[PDB]
Amino acid sequence: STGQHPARYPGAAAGEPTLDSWQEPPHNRWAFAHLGEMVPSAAVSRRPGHALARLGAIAAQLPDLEQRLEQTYTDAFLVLRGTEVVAEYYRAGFAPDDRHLLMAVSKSLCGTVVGALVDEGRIDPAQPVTEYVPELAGSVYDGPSVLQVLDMQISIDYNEDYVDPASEVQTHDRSAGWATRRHGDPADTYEFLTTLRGDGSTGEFQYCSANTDVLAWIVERVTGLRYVEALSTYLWAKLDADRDATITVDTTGFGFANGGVSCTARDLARVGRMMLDGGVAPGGRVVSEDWVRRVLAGGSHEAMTDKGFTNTFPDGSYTRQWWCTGNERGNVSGIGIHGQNLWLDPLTDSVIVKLSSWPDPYTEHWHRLQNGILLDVSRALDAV
Amino acid sequence: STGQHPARYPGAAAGEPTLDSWQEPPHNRWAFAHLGEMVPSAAVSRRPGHALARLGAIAAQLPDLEQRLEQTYTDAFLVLRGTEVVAEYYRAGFAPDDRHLLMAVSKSLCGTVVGALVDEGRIDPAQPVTEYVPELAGSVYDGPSVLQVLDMQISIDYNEDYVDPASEVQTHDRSAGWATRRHGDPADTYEFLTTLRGDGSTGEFQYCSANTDVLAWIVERVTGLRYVEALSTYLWAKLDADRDATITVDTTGFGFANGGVSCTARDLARVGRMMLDGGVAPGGRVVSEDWVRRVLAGGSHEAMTDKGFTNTFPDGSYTRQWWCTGNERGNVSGIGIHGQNLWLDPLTDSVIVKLSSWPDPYTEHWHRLQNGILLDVSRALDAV
Ligand SMILES: NCCCCCC(=O)O
Ligand SMILES: NCCCCCC(=O)O
Repeated sequence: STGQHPARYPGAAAGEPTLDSWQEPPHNRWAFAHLGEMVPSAAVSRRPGHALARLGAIAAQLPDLEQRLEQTYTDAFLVLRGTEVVAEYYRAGFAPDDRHLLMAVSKSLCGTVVGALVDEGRIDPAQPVTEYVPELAGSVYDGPSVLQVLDMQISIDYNEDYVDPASEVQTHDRSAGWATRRHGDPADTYEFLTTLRGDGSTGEFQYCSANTDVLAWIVERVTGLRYVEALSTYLWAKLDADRDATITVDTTGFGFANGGVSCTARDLARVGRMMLDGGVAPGGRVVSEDWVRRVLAGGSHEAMTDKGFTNTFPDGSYTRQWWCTGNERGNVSGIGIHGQNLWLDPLTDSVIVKLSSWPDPYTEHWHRLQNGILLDVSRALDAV
Repeated sequence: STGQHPARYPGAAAGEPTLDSWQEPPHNRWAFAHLGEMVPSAAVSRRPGHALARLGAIAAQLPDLEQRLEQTYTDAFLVLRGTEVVAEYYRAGFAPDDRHLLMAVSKSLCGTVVGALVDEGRIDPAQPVTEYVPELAGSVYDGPSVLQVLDMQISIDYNEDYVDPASEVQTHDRSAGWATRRHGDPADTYEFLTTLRGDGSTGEFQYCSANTDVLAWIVERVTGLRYVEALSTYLWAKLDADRDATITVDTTGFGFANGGVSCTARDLARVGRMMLDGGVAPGGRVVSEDWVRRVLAGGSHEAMTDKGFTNTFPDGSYTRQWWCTGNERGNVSGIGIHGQNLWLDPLTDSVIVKLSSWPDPYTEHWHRLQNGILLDVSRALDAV
C-alpha cells in the first residue's frame, strides 16, 4: 500500500476514474472536462513550414549560430537578457507558441515547488523522507533526508540499461504510462518507488529520476494537492505565463514530475527570470532569496563523481534539482535528455532556453556541442 | 489490411510512433512537440468555485432556468442570438473557456468536413464507400453509398449492450483507446470497422457511431490528411475560434470522429453560427448553401423509425450527421450522450449550446427535460 493520495477530483475514490470508468457517474462530470488526462488526444488547430531565425544581436558575434542550432537538432531557442527577448529561433514546423517536452528540466521545476514549501515551513529538508511519506519505510528512501533526495545523494540499485525490460529505468516508464505495461509491473509510480532498494550509503551523487518523483509525492502529502495542481499553485500560476504547461500523468493522475512537463520556450524562460530575480515572479514570491542563493552556490563538489559532467565542469556539483557547472561564470542549468536546457547566466542577468530533439538521449558528442553553444551565447552577452 | 493512412508526421512509417517508440528517432522530433497525443496529460494552469449565471434577458421569461440547468447536470450553457451572446451559464468548477467533451455532437462536425469535400467535388455521396475505401470490401460497408453512411441508413449488426465486452459498442471503444484493450481486439479503429457485418439491407435509419468513423476514413483517403488535420483545415481553422479544439486519437493517431472532440461552449456556437449563415464562416466558406439547406430540410421521414426520437418529434428525421426535429420551428441539432446539444433555431437566428454530464448516457427522463429546456429557450427568443 502507498497510503493516501490526492483525489483526481473532489470526493473521488482512490484511483478513480480509470480508463474503464471515466464515463460513469460521478466521475464523468470531471472526466468530460479533462478527457486528455485519460485518453491520448490531439489539438485541432484554430489557426489556418519554415524556420524562424531572429538571432539579432548575438548573430554578429556568432555568424554560424543557426547552423550550430540545426546541427544540435534545435526545436526552440530563446535568449532572455534581463526582461527582454534578445534572440529567438524555431525550427520549421515548430511555432513560437508551441509547447515542447522538457524531460529532466522538469526536475528543476519540481525542486522549485519543494523550495516554496520549505519557505512556508511545511517541509524541513533535514527531516527523513519517511517523516512525510511513512509508506516508503523499508525502501531505499527509508533513512535518507529530504535534502539528500533534493541533492540526489542516495545510493540506489537503479539499472540504467533501458533495452532491458527488467531495468529500473524502463520499469519506471511503464509504471507511469510512458511505455506499454508488462504483466507484473507496479500499478502506478508510487508503487514503483516503494520497490527501490540500495545498500544504505548516502553522500555521493547518483542521478536517479525516481528521486524527483519522491519529491513530488512529499509535496502531495504535505499540501494535500495533486502534484499537477501544486506545480501550478506554487509555480506556474505565478509566472504570468502565456500558456498553461502540461504534464503527463500516470493511471492515478500523478504527474510524471521527473520529466513529463511540456511548455513554450518563452514561458520556460520565465522560470529562469524568477531565479535571477531572487525567487520573485510577477504573481508573487515563488521561493526565498536563500533558496535561490543556495542553488547558485552549488552542492558539495566531493559528492559529484559523474565524469560525464566533471570532464567539462571540473568544479561542478548538483543541488536542489539543478546542475551547477561551477565554472568561471557560475552557470547553473536545468538539463534534460535529447538536449533540453534552462540555462542561467547570472553575470549577464540572462536566461538561455534550448529545447531540442537529439536522436540520442545522451552522448559526449551532443553535450560537447550543446554546452559549446550555451557558453558561446553566454559570452556573447558580456559587455565589451 | 486497412490500406494507406496519413502518416503521424512527414515520412513516418505506418503506425509510428507507438507508446514504445516515441522517444526514438526520427519520431521524437514530432513526439516531443505533441506528447499529449501519446500519453495521457494534464494541464498545469497559468491562472491562480462558484457557478456563473448570466441568463440575462431570457431570465425574465424563464425564472427557474438556472435550477432547470442544474437539474439536467449542465456544465456549460450558451445562447447566441445572431452574432451576440445573450445568455450564459457555467457550473461551479467549470470556467467559461474550459473545454468539454462533445460526444456525438462530434458527428455533426465530421459531417461538415465531408460536406466541404463534396462542395470541392472530391467526394460524390452517390458513390459507394468502396470507391474511396476499397479495403471495406467484404464488410457491411461494401455496397452502401457515402450518402447512406451520412444519413445512417445501413443495417448493421451492432450490439448496443455495452456491459457485454463482446458487444460492438464496447469493442469500438477498446479499439480506439477509450477503454482498456482486451486480447484479440482490433488493433485500431480502421481494423474494427472492417469487422462489421449486416444483412445488406439499407434505407432505414440505424444510429451507429461506426458510420461516422467510416466518414472520417473517407475524408483521409480523399485528402491525404490525418482526420485531426482535416477537421482543422476544413472547419475549425475557419471559425476564428478562441481556442483549439481537441480530439482523442487511437494508437495510429486516428481521431475518434464519432465522439471524441472537446471544445469551449462559445467556440461550438461558432459552428452553429456558420450553419445559420448559409455555410460561411469568418475564415471563409465551410460548406455550400445547398449543403446547409439540405441539412435544415431533413432526411426521409419514413427512414426514421427510432421511437426514442419520434415520440417527441413525430415528423423528425436524420441527415448528414444532424438530427432534424421536423417541429414547427424547424429545429435541427447535433446531439451527444449525457446531454450534449448544438441546437439550431433558425426562426430566431439563434444557436443554443448545452454541454452536460447526466449520470446516464440516455434515458427518456433526461431527454424530456433537456428538450423541454431547449424548446423553452428557443421560444423565449421569439419576437413578442
Ligand atoms: N524515464 C523518463 C525520462 C526522464 C528524463 C530524464 C532526463 O531528462 O535526464
Ligand atoms: N462509444 C463512444 C461514445 C460516442 C458518443 C455516442 C453519442 O454521443 O451518441
